[PDB]
Amino acid sequence: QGCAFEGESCNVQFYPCCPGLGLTCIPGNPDGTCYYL
Repeated sequence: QGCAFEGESCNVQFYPCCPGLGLTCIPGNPDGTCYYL
């Protein structure tokens, strides 16, 4: 797996979130959480 799904943590340094569906990393500096917008 490359990108993270909703509910887990995502690192904007090596492991980003899965785009296309509408997910974002919060805070994402450097670690974040994948949530739906």
